[PDB]
Amino acid sequence: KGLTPQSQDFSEWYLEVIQKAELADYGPVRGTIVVRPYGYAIWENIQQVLDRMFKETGHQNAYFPLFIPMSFLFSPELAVVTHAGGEELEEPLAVRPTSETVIGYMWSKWIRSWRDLPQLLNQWGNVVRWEMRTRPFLRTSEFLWQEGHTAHATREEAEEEVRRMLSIYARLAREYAAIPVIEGLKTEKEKFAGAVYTTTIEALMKDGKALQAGTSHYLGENFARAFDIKFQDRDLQVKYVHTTSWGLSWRFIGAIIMTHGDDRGLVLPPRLAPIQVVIVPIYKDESRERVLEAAQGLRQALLAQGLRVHLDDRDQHTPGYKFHEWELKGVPFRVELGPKDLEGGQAVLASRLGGKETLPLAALPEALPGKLDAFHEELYRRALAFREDHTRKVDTYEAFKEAVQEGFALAFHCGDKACERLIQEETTATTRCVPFEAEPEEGFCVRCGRPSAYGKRVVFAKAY
Amino acid sequence: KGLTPQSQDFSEWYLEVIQKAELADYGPVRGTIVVRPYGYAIWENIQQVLDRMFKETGHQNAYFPLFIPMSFLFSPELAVVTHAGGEELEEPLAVRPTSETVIGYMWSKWIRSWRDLPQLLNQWGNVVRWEMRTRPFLRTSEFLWQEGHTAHATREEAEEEVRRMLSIYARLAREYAAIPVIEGLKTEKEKFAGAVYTTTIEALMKDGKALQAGTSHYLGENFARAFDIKFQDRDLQVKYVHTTSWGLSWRFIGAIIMTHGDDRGLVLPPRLAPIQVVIVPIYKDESRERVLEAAQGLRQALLAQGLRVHLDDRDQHTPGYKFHEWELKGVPFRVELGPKDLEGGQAVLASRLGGKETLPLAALPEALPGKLDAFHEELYRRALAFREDHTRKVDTYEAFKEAVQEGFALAFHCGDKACERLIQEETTATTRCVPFEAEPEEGFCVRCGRPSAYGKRVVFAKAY
Ligand SMILES: [Zn+2]
Ligand SMILES: [Zn+2]
Repeated sequence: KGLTPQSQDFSEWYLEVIQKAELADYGPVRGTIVVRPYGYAIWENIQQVLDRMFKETGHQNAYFPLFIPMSFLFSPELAVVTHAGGEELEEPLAVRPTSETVIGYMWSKWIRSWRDLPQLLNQWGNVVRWEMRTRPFLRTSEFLWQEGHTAHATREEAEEEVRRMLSIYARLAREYAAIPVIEGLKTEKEKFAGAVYTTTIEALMKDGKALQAGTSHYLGENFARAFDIKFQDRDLQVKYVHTTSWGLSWRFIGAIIMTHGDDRGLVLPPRLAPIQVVIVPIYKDESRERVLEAAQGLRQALLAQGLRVHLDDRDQHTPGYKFHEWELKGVPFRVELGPKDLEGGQAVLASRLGGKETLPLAALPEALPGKLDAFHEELYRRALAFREDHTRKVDTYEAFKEAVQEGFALAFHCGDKACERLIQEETTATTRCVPFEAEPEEGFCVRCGRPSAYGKRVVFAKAY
Repeated sequence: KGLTPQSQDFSEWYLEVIQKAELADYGPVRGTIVVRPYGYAIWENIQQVLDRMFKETGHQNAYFPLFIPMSFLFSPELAVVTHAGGEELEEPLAVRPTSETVIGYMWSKWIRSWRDLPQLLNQWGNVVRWEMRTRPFLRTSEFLWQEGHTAHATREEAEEEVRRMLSIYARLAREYAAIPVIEGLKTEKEKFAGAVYTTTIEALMKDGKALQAGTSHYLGENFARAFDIKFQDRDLQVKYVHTTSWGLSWRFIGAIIMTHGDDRGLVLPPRLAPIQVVIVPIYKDESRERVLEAAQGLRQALLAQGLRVHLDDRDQHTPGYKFHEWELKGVPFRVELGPKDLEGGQAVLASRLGGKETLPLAALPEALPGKLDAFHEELYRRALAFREDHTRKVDTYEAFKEAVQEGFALAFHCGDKACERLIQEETTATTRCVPFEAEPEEGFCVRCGRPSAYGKRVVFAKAY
């Protein structure tokens, strides 16, 4: 049964492609998924890219415990261990929803003077925050992610870190996933309760809904006061540190799926694709030797170019099967190398985006790199256009209701939480972010008509 | 004050070095630890090396859920979740002690014919096996590791996979950690219960006790039958798959500490050491510019050589302090770069293995790589010498009791589980493995006297 078209039922389309492209599958325990190889490889590329960016910026990876003192934290989001070692634990243990509490404790003892700062920490791994609504890569009790935490001697240095990390996520989205995003502040209502403020990158999925792709919080001294994290400054005065926190999960994979995916399956951005180019040799007993030899030569030639190429010479499947599979899995480029074309020293180069062409094998190594970039460029261009066509300035609550039905709605807002929640209660739409950079404007709240706040229009939308 | 000497109290020396070298610290939960950046970096290196080796052999990474249905398995080793989402669960969940059961379940559905074979999976991550003791990188309820799982169409292909992965573990040990190991089979008593047989690599620590560094099991059809994992072969006949299993945890880090460490602290193998060379610039105000410029020049030159070099320009610590820290942390080489020697175009190269030599700065970059290799070779050589000195062939149960007090005891054994458990109850020593490459010998059980089995002497020792 072919893939349900996006125009017919996006939600179902989403669930089916994750299944058909073999990204994930449902685990025995309700609410849990099994991330398959192909899907995991996408997460690995995302991790490698972020890790380099984190490292170049001084952060270091560490590993805080999976089990957290219940005393240090009953709460619906927690999965609690009550039995272990063949007995009831006098002290039940919570599975970490995040490592912040343990981090705060360790920082309390590790940080003593300005010499101990900054503290630039990151951790890759799983966390658990119980969820009733199951949905692959979007909402699951357990998921993988990366959460960073930093401590600084001054406020300035911390706020700079906050933006530094958000820009890293924005770069990941733009330069690597070709996903357009808006950088800005969450409103008081939408921010993390414990942060002075929360910055975010908001993306628009092909179904017109918004998805938060990354977050970076400025915690001020809130976290430091809570865990008694202080240091002796150069002026001998004892002060609390200024901290930040930022995370990005495999929800990003969902963002990639719903941003570039089409009715034929996945379309992965070249710079995060586990396989940028797949070679599918076609032959018969007679032409086996010649074809595979040429297929392998091309494989090496592409590897030498630093490209992630895969030679699918599997005997357990037919060419028709392979082509269909690699299409579903969104491989940017496919190379059909058959006996006939091979005589002419050529092969067929197909683009997941559409179109094919016969070219000489020798020219392929030198051309693919530029083509991959072009492929990336096209994905971004198309995504930008979609966003443009699905973003609308609104001055009336009537036009607002129409706008949040198709995508982004740029509207004035009074800045009142109550007015903001009312809009959500009536339209289900939420404020996604007050962008850092946008046309400066002054007006009146799209809902209550009172003077507009923020000095610009706020981005609203129905969100994931 | 120094570290408790190894000969004074090995165990206390162990805990102290981990603490002092900042490999790990203690978390709020009695039993949970925190792996610091320097300690984590070692694991990251082990992971990269193993990952490359698994990848080149066709394996692929995946991610199975943390929680497993209790029905798939309260055994004291298990940590059980009975409360989640603010409510008490009807079906108690187990935190994975291994993903084997969920993998078996998924394979049951994914595997249908020969086209789905072979299955070559691996997973990096945490698992939990309750431990009352708490020794970082040796015995902890929660730990990180890698566990591989494969499904094959034939017994021959499965058994080959088993030895392929053991050899990979042996290569990591020998070629990367400079840790000598003995490859062999576990006895029936020591093998994994659900396995036809268990292979392993056994290392000897500096305290004369043996340590299982890694294992690879041939599960035959036991696993397939238990989880109903079968396939339609080319001959249209439905058959059970043959599976293998293999794992290696950061316990491997403890092996490194106890194999090469000394009274001065850690001694990291060059090929796994986060920092292979550390540059310590010594200077004054009038020579600060010249030195640092020379240091940075050497830094770059070494990086250009592909070496993991670190420049410790921290001006808040005396050169002595630095020398001590990098020695404690086991950095292979330390370059002392000062005013006087620099004028001569030279610097002092200090080896963690002992000794110094003044060499021309210009020749260093080209020489270090080869020196690191010799350093590695020396580490291995010493460990081999140690093993030879702590290994002894015994023909009497008297000589056996002496040998297993110092290290390895090469004795004949009848092969009876009963006799084997007796030797353990009487000496605490266990069989480590029946070595693959062991001189063929026939004799009589070192304890009961009955005719010897295995056609060779069995390795015995007190073990971790
Ligand atoms: Zn209003
Ligand atoms: Zn016996």
